Amino acid sequence: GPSVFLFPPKPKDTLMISRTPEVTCVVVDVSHEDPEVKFNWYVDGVEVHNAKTKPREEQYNSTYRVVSVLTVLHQDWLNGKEYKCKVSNKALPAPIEKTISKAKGQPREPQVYTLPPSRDELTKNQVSLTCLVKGFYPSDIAVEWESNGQPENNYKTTPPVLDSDGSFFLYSKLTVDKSRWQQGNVFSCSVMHEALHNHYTQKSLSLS
Amino acid sequence: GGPSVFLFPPKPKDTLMISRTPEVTCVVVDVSHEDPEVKFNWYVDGVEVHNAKTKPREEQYNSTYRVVSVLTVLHQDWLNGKEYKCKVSNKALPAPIEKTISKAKGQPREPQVYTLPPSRDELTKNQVSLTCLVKGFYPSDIAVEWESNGQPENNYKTTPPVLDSDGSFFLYSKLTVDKSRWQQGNVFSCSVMHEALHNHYTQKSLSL
Amino acid sequence: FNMQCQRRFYEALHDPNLNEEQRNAKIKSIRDDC
Amino acid sequence: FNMQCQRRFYEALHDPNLNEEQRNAKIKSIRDDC
Ligand SMILES: *[C@@H]1O[C@H](CO[C@H]2O[C@@H](C)[C@@H](O)[C@@H](O)[C@@H]2O)[C@@H](O[C@@H]2O[C@H](CO)[C@@H](O[C@@H]3O[C@H](CO[C@H]4O[C@H](CO)[C@@H](O)[C@H](O)[C@@H]4O[C@@H]4O[C@H](CO)[C@@H](O)[C@H](O)[C@H]4NC(C)=O)[C@@H](O)[C@H](O[C@H]4O[C@H](CO)[C@@H](O)[C@H](O)[C@@H]4O[C@@H]4O[C@H](CO)[C@@H](O)[C@H](O)[C@H]4NC(C)=O)[C@@H]3O)[C@H](O)[C@H]2NC(C)=O)[C@H](O)[C@H]1NC(C)=O
Ligand SMILES: *[C@@H]1O[C@H](CO[C@H]2O[C@@H](C)[C@@H](O)[C@@H](O)[C@@H]2O)[C@@H](O[C@@H]2O[C@H](CO)[C@@H](O[C@@H]3O[C@H](CO[C@H]4O[C@H](CO)[C@@H](O)[C@H](O)[C@@H]4O[C@@H]4O[C@H](CO)[C@@H](O)[C@H](O)[C@H]4NC(C)=O)[C@@H](O)[C@H](O[C@H]4O[C@H](CO)[C@@H](O)[C@H](O)[C@@H]4O[C@H]4O[C@H](CO)[C@@H](O)[C@H](O)[C@H]4NC(C)=O)[C@@H]3O)[C@H](O)[C@H]2NC(C)=O)[C@H](O)[C@H]1NC(C)=O
Repeated sequence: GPSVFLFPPKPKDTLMISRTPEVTCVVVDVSHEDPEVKFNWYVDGVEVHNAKTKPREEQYNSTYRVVSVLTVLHQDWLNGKEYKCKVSNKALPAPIEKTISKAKGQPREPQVYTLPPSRDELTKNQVSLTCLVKGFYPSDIAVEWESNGQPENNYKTTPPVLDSDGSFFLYSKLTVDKSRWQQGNVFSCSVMHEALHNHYTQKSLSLS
Repeated sequence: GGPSVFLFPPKPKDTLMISRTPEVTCVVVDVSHEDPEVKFNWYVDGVEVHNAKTKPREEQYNSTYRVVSVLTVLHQDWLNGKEYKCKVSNKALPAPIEKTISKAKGQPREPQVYTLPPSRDELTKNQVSLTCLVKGFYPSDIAVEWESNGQPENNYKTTPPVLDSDGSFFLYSKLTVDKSRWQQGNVFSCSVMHEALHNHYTQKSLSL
Repeated sequence: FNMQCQRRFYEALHDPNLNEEQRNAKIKSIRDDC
Repeated sequence: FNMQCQRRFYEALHDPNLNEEQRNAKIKSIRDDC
């Protein structure tokens, strides 16, 4: 019958007390003639009823989609609490159950290293500014770039990759105009992680 | 229920080297323990071919079956966009299952290869990272390797290709080395294999 | 973001003197006036 | 690997003077002899 997918909070939300982290439960393949869907939430077994369920949406493919959203406590996710979503639909022999938590393991502090363009790339109109972030655990992280107190949005970051020592690493690439670089402008790569003091760190990069 | 099929493309390094043997693999799983008779049919751009090599089904640990058939292909055929279709017939199927695959369509683009040395802040470590940024290539099929003194270096981890903002892909390969090997002037090379490269190959050296 | 909010939150989150109920209560306080 | 083979294979592969069957043949030979 219908299928269920449970999603974890955005890394940035669990780290900033200003933000609101949530776990999302999505139900797909709900029948028109068996459309009644019910969600049940539990945090480490204890059921909670603060979840907010969104109005189904008839999918362009002639099926359905229902979503419930359970707002969660930063510390709870960060401390390993398990979230289970239970979906009951008449088209199921028995209700479907999905659970999720933060990866298990001792957190490892990420090390941030900024690297200037390759000489060979200076022959171009645009150059790549690199931020390598390695040795962090778990894989949940957020990387951004700024400059002159303002954000730089012309960057792409790779997904985290499992290193040989059980930690993860990734690279973020900020592309800028050679002139903006050669003009000594300063760029910073900031990182947000659980194992970072105050969940934050920065590393600057400029010419010399 | 019923058996399912997955069709796999050849390895980038295989379709690029005439020394290697590229191949498309058709894997069938969840093959019924009672009706395990599975029959493959292969077509290249519509026309059937009979040189595939089918392996003897393997009893899974999850009490189901697994049947694999392997079709060797011509490097040119794959690179030239030929289409490969595996057709699977099993009693437990109303009709046979068909799956097709071929190279990604689109204007090839030459990858720019740039080597980056360890960041100053890392030299405080016992091990440093040698980075190789490979950008602007298309399609995303590519293979990166490291070497030193005419010998392969294997303590490296490459990130999957990421879609750049201009339509091309980029990735980073990270080779970890003992600082002494580095600081001792040893020469390391990042070698890349892509179809848009002359001779499907290029290298870029890195040293102190 | 209030760097004051992030510091207090972080401290409360790691304060060994607070048990779960205590931490939760302190963090809620930080959150509410953040 | 042998860089000589790679060079001939790549060359055959992109030689405009060769037609599908001609290219295949040449590459097969490059393949069979190395
Ligand atoms: C009718 O139409 C529906 C609408 O589909 C639309 O999507 C597009 C792509 C196209 O299909 C169009 O038709 C429509 O526009 C269909 O719904 C889809 O149904 C499929 C299943 O058939 C669902 O597939 C799963 O997808 C998730 C990823 O979902 C996220 O990312 C999507 C894009 O990346 C995005 O569209 C989704 O919204 C969702 O986004 C996330 O949303 C949350 C909150 O909403 C946010 O917090 C996130 O930030 C956001 N992320 C992103 C990115 O935006 C994928 O993860 C699932 O993979 C698992 O399950 C597969 C089997 O289903 C399995 O093959 C995979 O290997 C994988 O398995 C998991 O592996 C891990 C290990 O890593 C194990 O630990 C787990 O145990 C294991 N999980 C399980 C369950 O076993 C999966 O592919 C799809 O999400 C859904 N789309 C929408 C929208 O709801 C519907 O199928 C169709 N029906 C029919 C009959 O045609
Ligand atoms: C009974 O046991 C069987 C064996 O189980 C094995 O797996 C272990 C985890 C254990 O369970 C153990 O028992 C045993 O080792 C199960 O078989 C499995 O069945 C599932 C499907 O039910 C198959 O999933 C597909 O996986 C594909 C990727 O497979 C490769 O990678 C995995 C590891 O990541 C590896 O294990 C596989 O063998 C395979 O490895 C590749 O093999 C190649 C050939 O040798 C080789 O060249 C490669 O190098 C090698 N690669 C790697 C990385 O190792 C996915 O591609 C499939 O995903 C597609 O489909 C799902 C839905 O099925 C979609 O959700 C998903 O999006 C995805 O693609 C869709 O979207 C893309 C766009 O991105 C589009 O192109 C696609 O067209 C589209 N696909 C579809 C179908 O729409 C699958 O997840 C799994 O391969 C198979 N495992 C094996 C070993 O055969 C049985 O399931 C189980 N039965 C029951 C009832 O439990």
